[PDB]
Amino acid sequence: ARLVGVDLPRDKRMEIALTYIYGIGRTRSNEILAATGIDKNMRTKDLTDDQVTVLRDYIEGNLKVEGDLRREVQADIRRKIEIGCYQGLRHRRGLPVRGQRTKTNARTRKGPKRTI
Amino acid sequence: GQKINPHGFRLGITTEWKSRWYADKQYKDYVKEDVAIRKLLATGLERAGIADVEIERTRDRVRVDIHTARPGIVIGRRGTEADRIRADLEKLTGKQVQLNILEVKNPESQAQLVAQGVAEQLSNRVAFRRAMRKAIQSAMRQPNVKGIRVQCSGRLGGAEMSRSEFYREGRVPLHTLRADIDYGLYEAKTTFGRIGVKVWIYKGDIVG
Amino acid sequence: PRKGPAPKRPLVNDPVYGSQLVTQLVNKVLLEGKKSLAERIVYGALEQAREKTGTDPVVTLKRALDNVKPALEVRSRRVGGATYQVPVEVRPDRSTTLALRWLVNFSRQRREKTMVERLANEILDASNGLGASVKRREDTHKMAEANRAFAHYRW
Amino acid sequence: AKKALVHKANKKPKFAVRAYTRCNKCGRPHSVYRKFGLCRICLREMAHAGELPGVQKSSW
Amino acid sequence: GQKIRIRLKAYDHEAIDASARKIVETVTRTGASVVGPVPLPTEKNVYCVIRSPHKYKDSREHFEMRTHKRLIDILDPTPKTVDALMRIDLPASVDVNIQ
Amino acid sequence: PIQTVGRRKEAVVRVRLVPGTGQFNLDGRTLENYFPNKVHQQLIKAPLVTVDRVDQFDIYAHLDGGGPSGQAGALRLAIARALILVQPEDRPALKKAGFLTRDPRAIERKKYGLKKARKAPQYSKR
RNA sequence: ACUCGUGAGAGACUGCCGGGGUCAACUCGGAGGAAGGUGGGGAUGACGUCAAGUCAUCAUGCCCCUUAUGUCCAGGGCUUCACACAUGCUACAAUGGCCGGUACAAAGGGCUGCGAUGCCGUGAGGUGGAGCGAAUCCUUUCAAAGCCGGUCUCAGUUCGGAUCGGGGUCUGCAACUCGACCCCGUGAAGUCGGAGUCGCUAGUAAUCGCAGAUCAGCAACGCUGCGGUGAAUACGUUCCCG
Ligand SMILES: [Mg+2]
Ligand SMILES: [Mg+2]
Ligand SMILES: [Mg+2]
Ligand SMILES: [Mg+2]
Ligand SMILES: [Mg+2]
Ligand SMILES: [Mg+2]
Ligand SMILES: [Mg+2]
Ligand SMILES: [Mg+2]
Ligand SMILES: [Mg+2]
Ligand SMILES: [Mg+2]
Ligand SMILES: [Mg+2]
Ligand SMILES: [Mg+2]
Ligand SMILES: [Mg+2]
Ligand SMILES: [Mg+2]
Ligand SMILES: [Mg+2]
Ligand SMILES: [Mg+2]
Ligand SMILES: [Mg+2]
Ligand SMILES: [Mg+2]
Ligand SMILES: [Mg+2]
Ligand SMILES: [Mg+2]
Ligand SMILES: [Mg+2]
Ligand SMILES: [Mg+2]
Ligand SMILES: [Mg+2]
Ligand SMILES: [Zn+2]
Repeated sequence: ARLVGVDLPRDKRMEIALTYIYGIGRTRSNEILAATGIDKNMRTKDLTDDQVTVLRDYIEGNLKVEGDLRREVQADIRRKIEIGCYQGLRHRRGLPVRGQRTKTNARTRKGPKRTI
Repeated sequence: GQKINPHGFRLGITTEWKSRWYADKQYKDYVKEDVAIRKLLATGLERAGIADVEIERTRDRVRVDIHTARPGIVIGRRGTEADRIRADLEKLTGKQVQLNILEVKNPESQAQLVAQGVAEQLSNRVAFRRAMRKAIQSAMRQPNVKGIRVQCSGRLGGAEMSRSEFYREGRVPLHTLRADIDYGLYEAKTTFGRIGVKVWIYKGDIVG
Repeated sequence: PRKGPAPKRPLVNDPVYGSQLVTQLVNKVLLEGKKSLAERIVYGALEQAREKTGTDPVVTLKRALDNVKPALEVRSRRVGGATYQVPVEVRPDRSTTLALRWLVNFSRQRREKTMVERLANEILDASNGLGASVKRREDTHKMAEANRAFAHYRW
Repeated sequence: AKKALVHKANKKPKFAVRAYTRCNKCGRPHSVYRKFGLCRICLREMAHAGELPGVQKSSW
Repeated sequence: GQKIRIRLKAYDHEAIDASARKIVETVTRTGASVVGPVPLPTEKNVYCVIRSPHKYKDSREHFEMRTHKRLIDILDPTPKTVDALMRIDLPASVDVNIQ
Repeated sequence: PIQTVGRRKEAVVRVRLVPGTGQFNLDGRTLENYFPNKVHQQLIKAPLVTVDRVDQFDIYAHLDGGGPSGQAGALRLAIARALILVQPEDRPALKKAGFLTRDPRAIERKKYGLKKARKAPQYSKR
């Protein structure tokens, strides 16, 4: 289906369909599903528009999802990297914050491995 | 490393503890006071070789046992050294302490005494050859003891290299846990440095 | 192994049916030693195999064992700086172990979307002659009659 | 174990966070056991000498 | 009916049994009924420290703490019985908990 | 009153035999609900069928120590020895089956320098 | 009347038989017996080698500083990082992840410490604090895999969890470098793997938990031990290493 510009799965459970939205994960999917009262095991084929609309209203009223989240996170990054703190420098030079073993780990932050 | 301490190995069967008491609350202080008083005894008393030190403690009372070849200098005819030892004990505040002095029946059959004698001989002028000849012959003079080994390591004669030499005579079953092994060691002083002396004493076996 | 022939464990018979071949099969299909789940998988696969074939499970298993049990095997040896393959006959116990164990380790590797069904369907394929077990039998025989001429070493 | 370091650790620090063990015989800041207050080397030598009441070889 | 737990709880088998025999004899000529030294789970402490400093840690040794504990459940706590009980002098091996 | 104890790798059990029906009670529940595994069910019904005295002995068992297979083998041995104690004439038959002799294997000593039991860490000569 | 636990004693000594054996050691088979031919595992390292490792556990000859290379805090760094090697953990997905229901362990720590019941928190934890110097009180009735029910139909996935940001707790005088834990979003990489190479022959391999400990927190997937489910094969020394 379609919800908040996101193509809902052809045939998947709503607990995963809602997680496919950027601002919702597994825990909040379960929480919102329990709050609305809809069964978590129902297939996609049986969705109806009114529940989709009311869930959309609920989620937009109580949470921020997708492009707005993009803008808040990126604006925070640009701000606190402009103020020049240690996390700001870590984002500048592309290395993780938590002071983990940058010895050999953090190749996630390093991207692909290039041999010198 | 080559060999573990025979005393530790056979400590569970043939030999007995020198210090016996029970503590769970303040056992760290019990053991630290024990080691402190043993260090001060070792430092102060060097003229007379302390063969064994034994303590048993209940509640506050503690009774120290000192085994020495001769008690003449360990305790004076008037008690000057005993008074000094009691003064040291009360300075470390060992509360009420009672001391016992026991003289060994055969000074040449105990590991610590012969080790100290050989260490003194090596320290002053005596060569290791004659020193060990005298020690071994005095050892085998006693009928009860059977097997003897003595070992020394370090700079012998002032040479710029390390000699590890030992003499064996008799039967000393290290591997036999039944064997009655008496272990002793001491660090002798010398102008060129320090040399270690290691001795094992076999005296019969026990059945049961 | 140098000192002599080691004693063999007295493996217990399967009490559900009466064939210890099932016991050896579950022992082979053991994954990190979880026998309860392993044997329930084995029994479910055998039940669905019964439903698919409409015949006796023990008869089908015996037929598959007969079809994919070997008689000759190939061993490697290096002589004079060169390695060669020599064939030697195998005992029937060894043969049964190899047959069932190749059956299971090939059932591990299909794409039938679920291996509990893969087990039964490889059993069926070994029974009817279309399985990975029988194609390995063809390959191993091809290698055997390809190198029968090295039997003069007799090692 | 520098004796000045040992004595400085011995005095009561300005904060309770500055206290460690520093084995009494040798002042070893690492490899310590609390119930005895001794480090590995001191514990081993005392156990082998038989001066600590109880520690002995175990096998089972 | 009053029960007082006499605990003979220490390390060593020989001395703890000496103390148990002495307590049993005291009860015997004192005139009290006692079950005796019932078996109890002995505490077994294992500590592992490395036998050599500066690496070489593949070879080690273990140490053991056998904490031997005995229970002496006395019945009919006669005042003369308890008086003799705390007037007995015991070796340093065994510790008594009069509870 | 006849008593028995099973000894399989630090697992201890105590079962009491009754000459009544063949009903099994494991800590207040039958074998069909307690530990629902057919291998266990069959290894527990095995001694009575092999002695051919089926459905003649009630058992009341207590379980302690070890884990699932340990307890199963422990009660296994428990009834194995109880049947001989109440009827020694089948002792040759059971020992020929290999069934009166207990299997005394357990978790072995965990060795210093080893990850667990007897396994050694990864080894490289480079 | 049994385990439960811990004392004493008994029980494996080729004890007995047949055959080979120099009538000698010894071996195979056989009965009894729990074990059969050192029943299983540990502690237990002969003379010596590598001038092997340790003057930063300790002790020490020589040389060197002594107004400094000594002491104390005017904070910081031991954890920095374009890259490699070594040993682990978690996986790469269905013998699975997740959700609900559900049964079995051993041993061990606790004084300026363990910490119940109760209330508030998603949860770190906060208030309060019984019982304990300890078979008793706390470490939950010590469980996890184990059994039943439901989903996923094989996707870079309901696998997989890092990275970064937003919000708190805990130790502490004070968490930026440079802690841990709790909550959210974050969704990159990778589909059993190159020659070569490791460990394992019975509770073993393989897999799933707990605990000693240093400590005030904590890089705790570690060392050590305590457990749980539990295999396969050995045709024999021709080849490789000792
Ligand atoms: Mg501290
Ligand atoms: Mg230390
Ligand atoms: Mg055990
Ligand atoms: Mg284990
Ligand atoms: Mg290691
Ligand atoms: Mg040697
Ligand atoms: Mg050297
Ligand atoms: Mg230096
Ligand atoms: Mg020195
Ligand atoms: Mg110096
Ligand atoms: Mg630093
Ligand atoms: Mg540092
Ligand atoms: Mg290496
Ligand atoms: Mg996972
Ligand atoms: Mg559950
Ligand atoms: Mg439960
Ligand atoms: Mg709550
Ligand atoms: Mg994930
Ligand atoms: Mg991949
Ligand atoms: Mg795939
Ligand atoms: Mg290869
Ligand atoms: Mg794991
Ligand atoms: Mg700690
Ligand atoms: Zn120390």
